[PDB]
Amino acid sequence: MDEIDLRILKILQYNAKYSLDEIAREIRIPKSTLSYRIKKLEKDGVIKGYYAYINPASLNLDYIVITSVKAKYGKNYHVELGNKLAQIPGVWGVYFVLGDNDFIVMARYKTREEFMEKFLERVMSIPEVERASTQVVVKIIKESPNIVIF
Amino acid sequence: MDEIDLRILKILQYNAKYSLDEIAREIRIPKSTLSYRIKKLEKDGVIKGYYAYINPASLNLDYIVITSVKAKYGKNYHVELGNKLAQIPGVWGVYFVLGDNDFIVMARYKTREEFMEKFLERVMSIPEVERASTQVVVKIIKESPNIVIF
Amino acid sequence: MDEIDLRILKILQYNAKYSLDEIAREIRIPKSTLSYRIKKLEKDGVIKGYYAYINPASLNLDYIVITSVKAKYGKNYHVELGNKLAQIPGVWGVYFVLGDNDFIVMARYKTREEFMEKFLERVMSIPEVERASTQVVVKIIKESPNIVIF
Amino acid sequence: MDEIDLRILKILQYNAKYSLDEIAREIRIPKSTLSYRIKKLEKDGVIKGYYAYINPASLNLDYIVITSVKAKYGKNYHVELGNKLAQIPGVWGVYFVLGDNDFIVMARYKTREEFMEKFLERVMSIPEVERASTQVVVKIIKESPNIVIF
Amino acid sequence: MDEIDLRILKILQYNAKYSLDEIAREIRIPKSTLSYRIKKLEKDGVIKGYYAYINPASLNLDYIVITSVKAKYGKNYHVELGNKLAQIPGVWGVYFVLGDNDFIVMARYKTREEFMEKFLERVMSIPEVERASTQVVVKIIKESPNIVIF
Amino acid sequence: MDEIDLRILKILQYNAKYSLDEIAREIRIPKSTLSYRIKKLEKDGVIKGYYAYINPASLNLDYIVITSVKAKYGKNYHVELGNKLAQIPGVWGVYFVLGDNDFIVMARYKTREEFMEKFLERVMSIPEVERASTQVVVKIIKESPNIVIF
Amino acid sequence: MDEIDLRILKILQYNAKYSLDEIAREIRIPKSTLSYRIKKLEKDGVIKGYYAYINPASLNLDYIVITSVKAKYGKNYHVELGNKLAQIPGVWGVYFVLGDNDFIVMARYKTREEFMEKFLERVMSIPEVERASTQVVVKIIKESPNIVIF
Amino acid sequence: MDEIDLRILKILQYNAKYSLDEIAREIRIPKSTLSYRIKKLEKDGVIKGYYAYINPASLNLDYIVITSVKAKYGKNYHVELGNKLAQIPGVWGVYFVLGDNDFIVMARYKTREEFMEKFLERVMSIPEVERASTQVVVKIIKESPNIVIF
Ligand SMILES: NC(=O)CC[C@H](N)C(=O)O
Ligand SMILES: NC(=O)CC[C@H](N)C(=O)O
Ligand SMILES: NC(=O)CC[C@H](N)C(=O)O
Ligand SMILES: NC(=O)CC[C@H](N)C(=O)O
Ligand SMILES: NC(=O)CC[C@H](N)C(=O)O
Ligand SMILES: NC(=O)CC[C@H](N)C(=O)O
Ligand SMILES: NC(=O)CC[C@H](N)C(=O)O
Ligand SMILES: NC(=O)CC[C@H](N)C(=O)O
Ligand SMILES: [Mg+2]
Ligand SMILES: [Mg+2]
Ligand SMILES: [Mg+2]
Ligand SMILES: [Mg+2]
Ligand code: NA
Ligand code: NA
Ligand code: NA
Ligand code: NA
Ligand code: NA
Ligand code: NA
Ligand code: NA
Ligand code: NA
Ligand code: NA
Ligand code: NA
Ligand code: NA
Ligand code: NA
Ligand code: NA
Ligand code: NA
Ligand code: NA
Ligand code: NA
Ligand code: NA
Ligand code: NA
Ligand code: NA
Ligand code: NA
Repeated sequence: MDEIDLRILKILQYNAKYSLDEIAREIRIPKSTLSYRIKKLEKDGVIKGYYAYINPASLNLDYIVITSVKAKYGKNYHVELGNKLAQIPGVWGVYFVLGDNDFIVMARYKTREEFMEKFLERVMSIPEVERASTQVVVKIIKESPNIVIF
Repeated sequence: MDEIDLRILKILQYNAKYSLDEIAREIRIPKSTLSYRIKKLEKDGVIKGYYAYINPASLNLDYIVITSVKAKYGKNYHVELGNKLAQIPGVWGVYFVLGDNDFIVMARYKTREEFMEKFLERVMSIPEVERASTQVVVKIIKESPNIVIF
Repeated sequence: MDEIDLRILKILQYNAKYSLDEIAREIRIPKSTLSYRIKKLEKDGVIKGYYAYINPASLNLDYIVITSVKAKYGKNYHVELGNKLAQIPGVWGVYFVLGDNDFIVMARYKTREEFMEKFLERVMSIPEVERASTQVVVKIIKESPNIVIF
Repeated sequence: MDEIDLRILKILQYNAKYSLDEIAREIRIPKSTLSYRIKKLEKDGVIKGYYAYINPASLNLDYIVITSVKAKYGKNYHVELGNKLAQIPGVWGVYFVLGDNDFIVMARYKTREEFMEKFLERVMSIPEVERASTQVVVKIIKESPNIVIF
Repeated sequence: MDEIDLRILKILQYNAKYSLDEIAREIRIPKSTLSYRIKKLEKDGVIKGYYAYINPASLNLDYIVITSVKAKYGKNYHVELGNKLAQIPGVWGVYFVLGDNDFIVMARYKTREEFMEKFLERVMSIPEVERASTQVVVKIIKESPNIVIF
Repeated sequence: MDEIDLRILKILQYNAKYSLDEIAREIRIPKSTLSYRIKKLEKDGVIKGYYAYINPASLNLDYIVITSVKAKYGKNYHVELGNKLAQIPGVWGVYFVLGDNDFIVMARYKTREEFMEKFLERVMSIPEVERASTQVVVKIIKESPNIVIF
Repeated sequence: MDEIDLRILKILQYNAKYSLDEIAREIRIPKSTLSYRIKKLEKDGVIKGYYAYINPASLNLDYIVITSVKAKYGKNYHVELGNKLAQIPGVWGVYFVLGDNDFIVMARYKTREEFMEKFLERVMSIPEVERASTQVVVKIIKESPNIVIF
Repeated sequence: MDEIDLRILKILQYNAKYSLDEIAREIRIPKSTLSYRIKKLEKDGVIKGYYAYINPASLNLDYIVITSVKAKYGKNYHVELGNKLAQIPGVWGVYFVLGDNDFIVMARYKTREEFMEKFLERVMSIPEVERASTQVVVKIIKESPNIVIF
């Protein structure tokens, strides 16, 4: 990757539906090359794919939660718990972090009932779970994970 | 939105680079209509846009952090603090949550130094901040915010 | 339910011992209809019943407590613990809440001894209990659960 | 108050809509006396009033919260904060408790938006507030404050 | 007990080595009666005994600790743990309290080594102990348990 | 102090109302000497005094509390707060401890009302107080501060 | 040890590569004696050895951590856990402390990966571990353990 | 630095008082070269110096503490507090860490009194300090900061 690739990426991270001509015109390079570079980035694994950004509200996803989960120590409980949490429907993020040395789980549901049935009841039944604390998100100030180049 | 739109969205959320023919063939509808429905979803605000999914590692984003920030009470400190946190370079997520009644801030940096200079030093200088606790992410078990339809 | 029912309910929630004439005169409708509406609300389940509001002090209920109880994870411990807590004499409120992801238990006793014997000793013997923290209420600033329409 | 009054109260706390004949027949005393005793209890302040028990769901009160609020020390901040919390629409319970030496506030709202506008925004603007932690109630196992005699 | 007994007690709690004449002269009553009242208080259990107040420093008791101990729930673990803590040499106070719903243990030792061997090692070996937190006392602002009448 | 003084003290700490003959007979020394040693211990400050042990229940001291108080940093707030806490009627113990780096305050009152008026209201009005947490003692397993020699 | 030894030590703790002449000249004593005193201190165990102070950065030790580890109670779990933590490669400090009544573990690694593989995975597999909380060091303001004489 | 330098350093970190012949014989290289390499490491800053390892007990350093200090937010309070803590006599370690987002301070004193006068009183007077929590070290399982190569 070179400074040119970064300029290309800084555009595709925002709008992947731009025309090669408009892009090639903004970055100042042969539209034929731009196409090559983009294809190269895809193969090299820089660009993993293209996604449609769907508005969660449009899907009635009104019950947004961020849950900290502590796992019991020993055997391979920690790793096992992480993968179980990642396969729960509605869960889009699972991170293991230092400090609280636990898992931070991001999920979205349409309502409290759905959250209870699909997420909480499932989590409460996992023996390896030492403690879980769910924080209800009441305001999304910002959520642009797609922006990696500031 | 109808059951057909959901089927279309369940595809575009994963791969927006599919061909209309392959999509129209999977859902079983006139490629001409599919195109109309997709265009409608865009105008109605369901599909807000299309983004390229860039691998953070490819950008050397190795210092990933999740920080809880508590704001001092009174005046309009809470709302002000939220917007200040959202404009910090590297910060892609800001949520106000109940429980700890604070802000959960998601950010990514290439190194500790960059994190300190761009994020921490900035946060430590904000007077409205009562307390901040940063959790270093050492393992991303899952991060697929694009998946809204399970 | 219509705006008229709400006006009726806003009265019955405060004083269910009012005369139909005084009520019918305040809301401005045929006393015969008012009676019908009230009867309808009862059948439809809006009005579940009528209770006498007894002053706790009159019963020497001087030891008022609010206890947070955390349940151990696994099997069906959480649900089981909730129902056990609800059947303890003196306990009038049991809620499962997010944040501390535990149970908040409201109870009233005449003295510390009664609290110990009927509530605490019972709770300390429940194996599914991970931790319990009792907060002694020393001042009831307000307690009007009957007011649902402000 | 005597053992007879307690038997009367144990009935009125459950159903104040019983007939004097049915009550007088259950307790075994002159319906004329029962009426006197009940009237006496009202004047002596034992029976403060009669209320209609309205089902919160019937009013779409789906966002139920229990919030702990800590007040800053000094002057008369504590007492002032307590009364401010009690006058917030939707708040039916306010207790000052030992342990966390703070206020436990019970409130009900129809939705998150209403909760934010009427309760949280109001609380976040109170300078005397040191910290507030809201626990979202996701399950009401039991809520019978009217039962004072077990 | 009458106002006269309280005046007598308010003296004996401070200095039990006073002369009956000086006491009888301060309270204004027949030295013969004073003696009777004091004897009565002893039998009735008001005055449980007379102790010599020894200066802890004189005994090289330099390692003073206050430890909170949480017991595991179930069976009769709580009560058992309390009595075990009370029989540890050096422990003069054991209280079960609400809030942290645990035991507060007061002890005194000459040094850290003695504290470790006699108190901590013993406590760490008790299975019923869920958690223990020792606070080292570095300054005794006041310690007059003998004063019960202010 | 020698081994003989310790034997004398081990007796006086339990019962200072023993007869010199019984003591001299138990320790095996001239009653005349025993008297000298005891007098020496008093002057040297080992024995600070003799107190009557009064049963708190006999004084209706039913509301027993242990409160942790955190002081604000700066100036001489810490030292000042300590002395203010020690002069509150009902407070018999005040210790500054490490760990929570705060004050542990022991007090006794006859009732909740008295506790509120004499202790809590006073503490809540002290500006230097950052936070206070009161633990209600519901069971005194052991309280023998007089025993310094085990 | 005398005041002269302290002066010698105050030098050797900073720079053990000084010449006997320069040292003997600064302290004002026969270089032959200085040599004797130093040899005596070594045998008496005051000076345990001489070490080269290596700059951690020079070894790419960029992931510095301080971890609190709580051990389960009973048997000899506490002591066993302490020694296991001390034998983990990268761990240079292990202390058992009061307050949190746990272990504080100091370690250094070149990267997050190394930290995970050598330290965290190892710690997460220890059954005796109740909880562990790792604090990532982002700035070493001072680290001069060699200075014992200020 | 090469594999040879590491072998040299792995020796000097343990015993810098070895003879060049013994070292040159263990690593298998010209004693003349070894000397050059060591001199190079010193200039390049790898070896910052040589220190005498003094046994803290030999200096009566019996009161060992690890203190967490939280700084108030705003201005440049954080950085200022860090340097103030580093200049306190007895303090050998100061680290700013993530998680608790505060300072971890390592210090050693001969007694509690010295700790109070030199460390605690000083820290309690710093206005920028929000909270400080001192953990008394009662057992040093391991303290070998000099070992950087395992
Ligand atoms: N479109 C451009 O910017 C240049 C055109 C380029 N030569 C091509 O092959 O398309
Ligand atoms: N491609 C299809 O699935 C149908 C073709 C459609 N009639 C069109 O207008 O393209
Ligand atoms: N009481 C009223 O307000 C109107 C009387 C009504 N017509 C009835 O049937 O009783
Ligand atoms: N109803 C009863 O139980 C007795 C009647 C009673 N004598 C009256 O005055 O009504
Ligand atoms: N000593 C007094 O105060 C009065 C004496 C009292 N009459 C007695 O019997 O000793
Ligand atoms: N009472 C004793 O034990 C010995 C008596 C002692 N000789 C005295 O002077 O009293
Ligand atoms: N070097 C000195 O300071 C004095 C020399 C000393 N007489 C010796 O034996 O070396
Ligand atoms: N001492 C050795 O290992 C080799 C000696 C080396 N030739 C020197 O110059 O000292
Ligand atoms: Mg996307
Ligand atoms: Mg009622
Ligand atoms: Mg005494
Ligand atoms: Mg060294
Ligand atoms: Na969190
Ligand atoms: Na993991
Ligand atoms: Na939302
Ligand atoms: Na907000
Ligand atoms: Na990562
Ligand atoms: Na609570
Ligand atoms: Na439940
Ligand atoms: Na009350
Ligand atoms: Na109050
Ligand atoms: Na509900
Ligand atoms: Na405590
Ligand atoms: Na008990
Ligand atoms: Na002391
Ligand atoms: Na002090
Ligand atoms: Na008691
Ligand atoms: Na710590
Ligand atoms: Na140990
Ligand atoms: Na560093
Ligand atoms: Na800093
Ligand atoms: Na030590």
